Amino acid sequence: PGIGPKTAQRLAFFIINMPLDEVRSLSQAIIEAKEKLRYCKICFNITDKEVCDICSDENRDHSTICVVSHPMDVVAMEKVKEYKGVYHVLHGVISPIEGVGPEDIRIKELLERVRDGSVKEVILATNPDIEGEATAMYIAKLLKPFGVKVTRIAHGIPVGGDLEYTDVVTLSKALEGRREV
Amino acid sequence: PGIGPKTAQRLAFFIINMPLDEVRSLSQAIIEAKEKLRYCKICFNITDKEVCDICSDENRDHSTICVVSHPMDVVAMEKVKEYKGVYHVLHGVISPIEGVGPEDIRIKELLERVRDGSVKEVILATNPDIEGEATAMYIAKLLKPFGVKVTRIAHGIPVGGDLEYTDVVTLSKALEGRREV
Ligand SMILES: [Zn+2]
Ligand SMILES: [Zn+2]
Repeated sequence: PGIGPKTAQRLAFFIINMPLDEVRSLSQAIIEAKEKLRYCKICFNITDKEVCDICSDENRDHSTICVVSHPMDVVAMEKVKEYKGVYHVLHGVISPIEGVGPEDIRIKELLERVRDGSVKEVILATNPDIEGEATAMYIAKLLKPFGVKVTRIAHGIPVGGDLEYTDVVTLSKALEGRREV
Repeated sequence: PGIGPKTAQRLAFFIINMPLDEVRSLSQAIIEAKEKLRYCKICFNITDKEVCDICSDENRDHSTICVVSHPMDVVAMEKVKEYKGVYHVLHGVISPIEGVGPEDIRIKELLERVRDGSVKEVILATNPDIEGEATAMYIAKLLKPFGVKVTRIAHGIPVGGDLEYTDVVTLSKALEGRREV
């Protein structure tokens, strides 16, 4: 079980409630996963190829990057179809409380992506909670010295909800409502 | 497959970052988990032995039973670090809406802990909503006859929320202030 402590506990709870046939399916799924899935060379989203079909799609706006904590959040933003840009998946947020610093989440590679002056906007779409907002805060500040417009998906997402389980209606609105700095 | 939206995500993360050899080990583990996993003979919490690791610790105050609806709920009362007693997991609540009665949750078991055996207090930690309250009431009505001091978690997730989703400080406080009867 090469798996983290709090996650093992969750699988245990899940597994005990699930029928035999699904347990088998999970165990097959896990193997399939291990060999089909990859991190994208470019956005670090979960995909099945070296480059995700969003990044490999030269019909998209590569000059606008949407930064999300997780792959699911790519999924949520892709239910608008109003967004034509590309993404960056952080794979976490900055959380002192869990010993996850900026060096442990994909911040350096976002930075490397702004080197070639090719990036025009970076939209920050982490959660409206404290770790979400603070991660946003840091990134804004890290990219300031460079030539890049940085915006923050507006309020429209409630107290502490998830960018990821938010309905296409309110997301669209918050993406349109982007504040600068 | 069988797995919650967030959990699936961290799982996939681990899979992608361990060696194939270990992923194969892991698949076998999942099925093995399903063979081993079980409800505690005493509290009905999720465990791999006949008796859970808390019911089996003799340090713990087996006289005070904290009554909870779900395993994750124990998990949350375990971030207390004041609480020293044992639990009972009901596995849900009396719920007129979903048609679940007293017979369908571990209430009887809770009584043949207080009847057969030596108990000095029951802390009712079901949720604060109608369902949680009715459950609590129903139990307190059934534990009247025996001596036991029966108290109730007071001042919980203002909502609307669940116990399993609350602050350590908040719980610590709600616990410190349990009132009878
Ligand atoms: Zn990509
Ligand atoms: Zn037990």
